[PDB]
Amino acid sequence: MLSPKAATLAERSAGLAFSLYQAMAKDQAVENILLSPVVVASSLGLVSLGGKATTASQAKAVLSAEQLRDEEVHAGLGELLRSLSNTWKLGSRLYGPSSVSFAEDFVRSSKQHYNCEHSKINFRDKRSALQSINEWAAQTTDGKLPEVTKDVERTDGALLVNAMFFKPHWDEKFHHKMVDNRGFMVTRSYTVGVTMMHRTGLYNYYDDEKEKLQIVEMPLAHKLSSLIILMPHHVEPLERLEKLLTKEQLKIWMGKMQKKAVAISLPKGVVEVTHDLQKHLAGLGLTEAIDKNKADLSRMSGKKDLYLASVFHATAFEWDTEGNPFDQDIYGREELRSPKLFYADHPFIFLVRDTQSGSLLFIGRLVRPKGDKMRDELLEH
Repeated sequence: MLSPKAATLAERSAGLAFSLYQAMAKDQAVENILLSPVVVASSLGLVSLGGKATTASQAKAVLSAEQLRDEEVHAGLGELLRSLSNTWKLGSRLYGPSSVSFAEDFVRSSKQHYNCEHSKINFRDKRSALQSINEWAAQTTDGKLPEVTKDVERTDGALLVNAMFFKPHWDEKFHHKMVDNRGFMVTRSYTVGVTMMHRTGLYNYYDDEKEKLQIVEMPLAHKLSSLIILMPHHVEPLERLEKLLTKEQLKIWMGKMQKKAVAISLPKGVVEVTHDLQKHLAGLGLTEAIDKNKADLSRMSGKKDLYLASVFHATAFEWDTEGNPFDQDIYGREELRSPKLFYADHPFIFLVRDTQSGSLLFIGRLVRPKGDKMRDELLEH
C-alpha cells in the first residue's frame, strides 16, 4: 500500500495523465497514445531535482506539490515508481551533450529516487547518436522496442528517455489457438490486416445506449489491477468519446457495470508508441525548462543554456493471450447463452487501473495498429 504523501501524488499523477492525454488527443499528427502517469510524474520530478528557482518551481506547480519540501516530493515520487516494479520493464536515462558533465550531487540523488541512468552523447554524428539511444531502449525492453526515434530535432540540450514494455497478463487467460486474422477498421473506408484473440467469459459490462458506447473491465493476474476498455458502437474518430472521458464520468460508468457474459475480441500484437512530451509539458506549465534561453538546469550540471531538449516516453504494449488458467467446465451452461459482443475492430480507449490503490498505471488509445494497408479488393466468398 502507498504512503499518504505518495497517495496524494498518485491522485495528481492520474489527473495529470488525463490532462496530457487530452492535449495529445487534440494533436492531429498523434495516432496511438500510451502514457504511464507515474513515469510522466517522474520526468517532472527529475526537472525539479536538476532545475532551480523558476525552472524547478514550475515542475512542483505542475505536480501541485509546491506546498511540500523537495525531499518529500522526491521520496514520494520514488515511492510510486517502486510500486510499479513488483510483463513490466522500465528504464530512465538522461542524455546530455558531449561537452556537458553531470554533477555528482544530482547523479547520486536521481539514481536513488527515480533510478535515472546518465550518458553523454555527441549529436554531430547523428547516425551514431540515434544508434546509441535506440540500442539502450532496445536493451531496456529486450528488443520489444527497437527504435524509439528515427530523428532527434533539438540536438543542443538534455534528453530524458523513458523506455517501457508492458504485457497485461489476464486473470482468465485466452486460449492460445483462439487467434485468427481479421481486419481492423482505422476509419470507415481504411482497414488494416491484424491478428485477433477471442474469448467469452464473465466481465463487468455497461452498454451506454444514450451515449452510444461500450465499456468492459478485464481483470489482470490475481485481480490486483484491471484493464478497462471504452469503445464507440461504430467506426468513428475518438474525439467524441474523449470529450466525455473525465475522472468523474469514468467513476459513474464503472458503477453502472454488472458481471455479464461478454464475447471479447481484441487485436493481438505489440503496439510501439513514442511521444516527445516536451511540447505538451510546456502547455501544462513547464515553459522555462523547455525554453533554451530561460532554463536553469544548474543543479543538474552547472552549464549555460542547458535546457530540456526532449522528453521521450516510448512504450511497447503487448496484447497477448497469456494469463492465469480459468477453471474449465465452470457453471456457465446457461450463463454464456447470449453474450454481449465486444468486438474491438475499430479505435478504442484503454486504462490500466490498480484495484486496491485505485491509482492509474496506464492510459491510451489504439487508432492505427501495426499492420499492412488494405486495398482494391472486391473478391467475395
